[PDB]
Amino acid sequence: QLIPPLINLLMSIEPDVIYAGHDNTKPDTSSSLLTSLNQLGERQLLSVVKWSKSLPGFRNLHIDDQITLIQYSWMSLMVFGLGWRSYKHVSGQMLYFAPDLILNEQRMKESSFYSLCLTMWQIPQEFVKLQVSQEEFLCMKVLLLLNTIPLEGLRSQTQFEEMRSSYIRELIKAIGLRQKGVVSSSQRFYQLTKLLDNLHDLVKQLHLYCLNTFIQSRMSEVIAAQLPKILAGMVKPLLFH
Amino acid sequence: GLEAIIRKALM
Ligand SMILES: CC(=O)O[C@]1(C(C)=O)CC[C@H]2[C@@H]3CCC4=CC(=O)CCC4=C3[C@@H](c3ccc(N(C)C)cc3)C[C@@]21C
Repeated sequence: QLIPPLINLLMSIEPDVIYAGHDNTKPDTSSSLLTSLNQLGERQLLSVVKWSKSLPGFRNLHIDDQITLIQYSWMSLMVFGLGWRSYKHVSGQMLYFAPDLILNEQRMKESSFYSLCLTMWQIPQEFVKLQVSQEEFLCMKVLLLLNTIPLEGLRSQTQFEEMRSSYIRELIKAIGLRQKGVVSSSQRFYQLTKLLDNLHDLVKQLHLYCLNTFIQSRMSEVIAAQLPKILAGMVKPLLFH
Repeated sequence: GLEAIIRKALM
């Protein structure tokens, strides 16, 4: 019938359209395309922060926990959002970074980062195969913000665990909206959470690309800074399987 | 300088 209140609340705090400030009425160069993406990334970061403060439970956490979670989640959140837009607007056939920045297959190949494109393109394809709902996407997204904590843990550890548990229950409610039956629901939950778990690996790849693209545009200080985001055993991932 | 930006944005 109706949509659960929390999920409806999630829909209403979804960030509105963010343009890249890209001119499509003129051919792109390797310089302008990368410049457009960085500008979009900066704008999307401020949006992630603004979105997190409207998230029930997030403000209860110590300011230091809030910072940490965003540091360990911005990449995942950005590529997951890209996955959703590409899925909804163009059936996952191309990368919908923004309304004024859509990369089709032929353009991805001509670029100097087709490999990265194929990696990111994995998500929209998965959304198509699973036929993910908006309600499911919204709950999964919050779970990404709460999927990695430091080895020592957080200051508001108990408050965090409770928040994580609430959104897990919400995802189950989202699934229940269409999956009627305990066997089908259980099977759906496994598929969606398996997808969430796989993002831990995929995101390390994106961080490496970012680190390698930096090196190419320009020493041990730079390496050491990003290492914790590409290497295993540095942080504590929260896996469902 | 992301940590700084994230912190200022949160406040
Ligand atoms: C081709 C390439 O190498 O891109 C990257 C690079 C230049 O190394 C590698 C992965 C990229 C990354 C993937 C996810 C993403 C999704 C979007 O809907 C807009 C920006 C966006 C970016 C870009 C982005 C993201 C965030 C930020 N900031 C400032 C937080 C800046 C740029 C540029 C990144 C990092």
